Amino acid sequence: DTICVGYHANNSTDTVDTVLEKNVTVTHSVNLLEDSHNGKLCSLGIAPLQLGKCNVAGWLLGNPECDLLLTANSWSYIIETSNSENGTCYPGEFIDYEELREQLSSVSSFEKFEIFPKASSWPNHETKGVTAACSYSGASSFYRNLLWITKKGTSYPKLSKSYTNNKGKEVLVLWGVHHPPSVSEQQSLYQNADAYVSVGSSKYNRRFAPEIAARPKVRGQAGRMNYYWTLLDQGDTITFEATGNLIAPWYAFALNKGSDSGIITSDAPVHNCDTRCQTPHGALNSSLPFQNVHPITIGECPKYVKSTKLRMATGLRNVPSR
Amino acid sequence: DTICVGYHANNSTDTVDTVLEKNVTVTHSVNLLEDSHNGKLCSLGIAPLQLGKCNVAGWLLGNPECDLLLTANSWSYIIETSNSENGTCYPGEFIDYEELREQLSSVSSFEKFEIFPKASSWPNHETKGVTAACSYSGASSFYRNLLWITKKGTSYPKLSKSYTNNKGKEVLVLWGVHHPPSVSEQQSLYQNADAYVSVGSSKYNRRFAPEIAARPKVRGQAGRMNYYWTLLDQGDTITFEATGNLIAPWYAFALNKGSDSGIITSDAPVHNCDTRCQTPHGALNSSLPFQNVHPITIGECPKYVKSTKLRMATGLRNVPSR
Amino acid sequence: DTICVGYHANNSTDTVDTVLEKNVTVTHSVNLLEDSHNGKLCSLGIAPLQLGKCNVAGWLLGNPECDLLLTANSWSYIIETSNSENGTCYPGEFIDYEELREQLSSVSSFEKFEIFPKASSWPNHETKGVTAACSYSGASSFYRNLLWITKKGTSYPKLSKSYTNNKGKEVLVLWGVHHPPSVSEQQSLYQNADAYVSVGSSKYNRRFAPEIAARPKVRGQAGRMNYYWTLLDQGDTITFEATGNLIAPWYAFALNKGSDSGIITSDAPVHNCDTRCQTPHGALNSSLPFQNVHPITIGECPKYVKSTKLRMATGLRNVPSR
Amino acid sequence: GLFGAIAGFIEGGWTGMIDGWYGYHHQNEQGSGYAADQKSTQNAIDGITSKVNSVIEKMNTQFTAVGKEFNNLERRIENLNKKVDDGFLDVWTYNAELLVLLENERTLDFHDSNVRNLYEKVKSQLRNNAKEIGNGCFEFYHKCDDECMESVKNGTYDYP
Amino acid sequence: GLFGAIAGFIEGGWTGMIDGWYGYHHQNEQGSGYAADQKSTQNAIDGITSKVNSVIEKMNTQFTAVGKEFNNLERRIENLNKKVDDGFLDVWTYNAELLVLLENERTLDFHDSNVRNLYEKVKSQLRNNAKEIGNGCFEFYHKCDDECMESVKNGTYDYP
Amino acid sequence: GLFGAIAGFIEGGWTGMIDGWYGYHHQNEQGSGYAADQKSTQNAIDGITSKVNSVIEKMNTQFTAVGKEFNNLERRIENLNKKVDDGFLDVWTYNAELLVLLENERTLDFHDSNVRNLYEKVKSQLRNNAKEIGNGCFEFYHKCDDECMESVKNGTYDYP
Ligand SMILES: CC(=O)N[C@H]1[C@H]([C@H](O)[C@H](O)CO)O[C@@](O)(C(=O)O)C[C@@H]1O
Repeated sequence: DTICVGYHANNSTDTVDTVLEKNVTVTHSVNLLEDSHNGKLCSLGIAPLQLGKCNVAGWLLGNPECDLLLTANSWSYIIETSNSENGTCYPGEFIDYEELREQLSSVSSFEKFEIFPKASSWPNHETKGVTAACSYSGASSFYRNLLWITKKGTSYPKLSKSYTNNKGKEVLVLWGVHHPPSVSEQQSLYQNADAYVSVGSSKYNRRFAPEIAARPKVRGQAGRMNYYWTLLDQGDTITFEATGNLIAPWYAFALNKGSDSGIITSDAPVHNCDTRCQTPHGALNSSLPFQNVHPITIGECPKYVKSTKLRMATGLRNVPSR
Repeated sequence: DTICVGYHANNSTDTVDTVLEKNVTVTHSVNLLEDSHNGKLCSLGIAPLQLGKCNVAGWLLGNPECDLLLTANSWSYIIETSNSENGTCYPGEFIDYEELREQLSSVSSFEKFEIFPKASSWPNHETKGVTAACSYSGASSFYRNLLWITKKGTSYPKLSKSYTNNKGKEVLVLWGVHHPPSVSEQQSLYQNADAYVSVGSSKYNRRFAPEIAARPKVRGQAGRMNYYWTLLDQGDTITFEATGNLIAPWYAFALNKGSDSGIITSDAPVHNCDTRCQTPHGALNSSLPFQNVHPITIGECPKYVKSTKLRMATGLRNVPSR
Repeated sequence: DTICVGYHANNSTDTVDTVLEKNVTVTHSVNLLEDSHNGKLCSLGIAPLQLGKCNVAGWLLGNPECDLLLTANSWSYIIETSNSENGTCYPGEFIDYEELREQLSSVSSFEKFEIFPKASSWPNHETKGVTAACSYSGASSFYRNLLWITKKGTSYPKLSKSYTNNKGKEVLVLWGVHHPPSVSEQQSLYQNADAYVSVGSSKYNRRFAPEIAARPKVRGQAGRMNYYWTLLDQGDTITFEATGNLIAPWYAFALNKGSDSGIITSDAPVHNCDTRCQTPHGALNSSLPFQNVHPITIGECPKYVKSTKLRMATGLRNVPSR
Repeated sequence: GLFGAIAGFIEGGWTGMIDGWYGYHHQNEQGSGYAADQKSTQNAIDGITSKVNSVIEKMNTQFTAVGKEFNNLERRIENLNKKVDDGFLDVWTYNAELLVLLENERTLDFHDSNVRNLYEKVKSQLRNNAKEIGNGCFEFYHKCDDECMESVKNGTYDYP
Repeated sequence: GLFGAIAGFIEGGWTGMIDGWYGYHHQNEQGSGYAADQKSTQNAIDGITSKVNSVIEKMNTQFTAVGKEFNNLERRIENLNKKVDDGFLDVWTYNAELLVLLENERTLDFHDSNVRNLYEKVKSQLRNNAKEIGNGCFEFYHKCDDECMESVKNGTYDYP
Repeated sequence: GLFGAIAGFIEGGWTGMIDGWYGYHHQNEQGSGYAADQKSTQNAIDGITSKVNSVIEKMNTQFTAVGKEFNNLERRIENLNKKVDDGFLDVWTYNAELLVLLENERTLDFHDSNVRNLYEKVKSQLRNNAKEIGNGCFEFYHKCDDECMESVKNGTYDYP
């Protein structure tokens, strides 16, 4: 009579690597590497802002092609697609743009309001400020959130308007400065050859001069437009003074910044699934320590790794030998 | 007769975690995690600079509230407290401020000297430059290290003074540029509406214009003041030319920069104890590899870690058996 | 008759460290730490650009001391020596210099061409722009790639020249702006006291004013020169307009940027050996995981480590006990 | 293979022992068959579970956006960023690869140890009442009924 | 428990053995009592000390200020900084937690090994001059006086 | 020393055994001499080779320029850079130092285990046909010619 001691075996074909031996068949294992994704762009508890055919610049400024958009309430991150070109339609430089994009990437409250009403605020001045560069349905137009103020028949008087923040949030105010191509175009638009634009608040003071200079045509315009912004604190007061070249604020935004986030560029479909970790190709259902899906992620993510297999034995060496 | 083999046991209640088992009682162990601090702010061999009711700006410029301070000789790091508000008293922007703070965070020699004596250097000009914004004991005053040069009854002649560095160290020179709120105030202060301030040395050349612009009152002042600085090399020569708006250097600093360091913000008491590692809550008596006291430290520090226990067995499994 | 079981021993004196015991003699081992170098500066597949007595600025601008250089075809990294001082000979600031150095550190095609021929492009203006600061063989000269345009006897007419990029590569265009020390020197050089320089392309628009200011002499010059650059896109068109102070482009460079790289500073000899990893002291023949040769490297490098020994046992504990 | 039992002196495994990791065979005049040793199997199951949890869950994870956007005059700071990302890539890839390799070796050796230990627990009880016939088997000198086998498995054997 | 001695076939520890980690008991007609084995205890004390020193002291440490100050238009570079700090936090926290766990397993197993090895050093000397009565005890077939016990502890026993 | 064979109950090594890591001695009336055990030596050579390859080659490596150049008004971002470089220095130095230390311990113990296992493979075959005379030697009770030694080495011995 005989009792024997022995161990389990099964039909498992799970295979793991050890330090002494490769391709060792074991009876049980777990995967430590997340190597697949959702195919979808998801929420982080909250949903992402989709810009679609626009980009942050075009959205904020009110590019005429972005009318069919305005969906802001609150978002966890911004999504831009490969079709995101309608932004700055009048050629020029958007100052501190990457910085603004980063600070606007996650907002917890966001409401557009009329900072300076087109109608009532600019007597003594104009309102035919449109351009073929910024056109809607064939006709020449302009940014919806900015006002191209011009001279009222032969005279551009020193303008001065102010705004006091009473929204009980930060207010994001954008504006522009026009740079004509020639010294005579500076005349026919704003009369005063010696012109200046001055913005001022508690922590913002800048003056701008018209940088009149010959340059190539971009979108049919040899002129340029510089876009500026600032975050107006609660109770503070921004002030605009100008003798020409001021592309004034028409709409501003009152917002509550959460903590920063990021912008993802992807043509993946947006859905209502929820995730703790988002990548451009899709969301990671991840509670595993490591992933090889994508290095650039937003959220609480497994560590990006260049592995293709990280299988961890839990069982014993599978030796059926029969 | 017999002989047995066996191992030690004791009344130890030390408990460590292993990879296979949690809460294992062992006979001997050591702690690898530093989890407590000094309660005090210490030296690094050398003592810290305490600014108290002032901040770096107020200290350097000579805010009138910082008279009861001047304790500079040499220091290993700067300490600011939650009571550190008296700095820039006349509203304005201190240019490249964070940069200067970083470079000034550890200095091995630091002596204040009169770069341009108030008395002798500015004939043809004024010396009633005070403001209710920068007041001492109720009366209007001004920064102790800067001179508010104004017009001598109806005339501000082009001023030009120079300084050659012969201290055999770097000299830190600060100055200001005043920006009046209106075009008429530019007149009553400095006469010349077309005014400029020009600083120049071997590696510094800048011109400044008065950015005259309407803006809100800060500390009762609608005007602004921009603060500038530079590190004058040994043997070099900085030169000041102006037709108005120059808030001139009165005192400068001659210094020897060691290696950089940092600024800590803390209301903890300063003592004479010595440490190799300093955190805002206190110093780490640390020779252990890891700490969980505070992520932001100055010195040679244990690695910050989010653990709450890293106890390492040195003894065996404790099996006393009663 | 006997049979014994036993293990190998030999005359090995290899010694490794374990976790329990130090200095353990073993029969076989491998070194995991690369601790020596080539003594030489090598190629990365491709050879490095050596500047020798010049630096990037002096090279690009055409410092008169860099004539015996021009060896550009394509390179994997730039080498500067401790003898690399002839760069900016006329005192002034080279704008965004570190940035340009980084982007120029590895180029895959690089050809100099005459952007604006000295002879034909500037009628109505001068060509006696030399200086003792930039001298060759004792005589006063000037940068080979820049043209010091001055007034043609009593008159500096508004100049305007353009260039369209047709190289089918990016074109690097450099230019300068002269800042006279006095208001009268501004006169005798460029007549017009009110002068401006304007550069413009599809993504570059800037205006410059002469910052006329008293300052110390550097290399016998109280004037300054600011150097600027830009990367002109294919098909784009840069445009220069000026009424004085323009130190015009004479030669520009058409290039193909590979991926970025770095600049190494070293007096080590350049050879034709090949390497995957380059350090200032020499190349690492490295396929080992760690090195302690130098922290700052270019290429695919073993991880820099502060160890002095990382010997890994492969054999058993050696006990030759004969 | 560090303890010479699994794939060693016990040459193979039992696909017939379906109810656990380590166990016994036994052969009577009342029949034969497999039986898992519950104590050691459960202990291993517990240990290995703790191991897997430790590797999976001691990993701390911070909310991070990772992506950065820099303009064409911020190339240096863009490359600093790339250096950071690439640095952590190298660190995590290596220590992950080697962590699995090392823990895998340790796990298999752990199982090997449990089989040797179980084999020795039997050897120790039986003493000279059975003969070690190799391959993990003991042949009784006496007659071993079901209750008696159960005693050896219980660890209750009791006989000089 | 990897070598089945500590908490295994030697069921418990001796609070009575105060002068070392591993040792002997012994019982005579001249009395009884504990005694530590100095060689292995000292070897273990040495090994474990080297272990602790290695973990504590191979840690390289650079003077670093850590804190950074960025203004409200440098948010991107402020977050790069946060990314660096947070990255190292994740690396150090994980590799520290697992380093302790792993080394702890190894240390306990090391002690277990030393007990089994000591037990075998005795077994090997005594051979069939004593009977293994289990629980780490040998019962002599002959009569073993103090000098003789001392020889077994010495490793000097000498008798077929 | 974790398995008590190398430097333990087998007191020394053979400089005479040149053709492998583990092996036998043997003494006949036909002579004597050394011979390596090919199976275990080759297995060890293979295992240790995989170990060295793993450590050397699982290391991922990115093309990187490392050096950065910042001007004297970019001190903060220069120090962030220094922080990154110094941070990785600390991480790599520590985990490299300890990796070698830990793997070195494991390697030596691996060799020790292979010797104990080989010794046991012999002991197990010979059973009571030889006597364990200590120091890794067995003395045959019968007469063992060259073909017979070869059988013990083969693992083919065959005799109660
Ligand atoms: C006066 C005005 O507001 N806009 C005019 C602009 C601007 O003169 C240029 O953009 C200045 O550079 O020019 C147009 O040819 C255009 O965009 O179609 C006509 C348009 O009416």
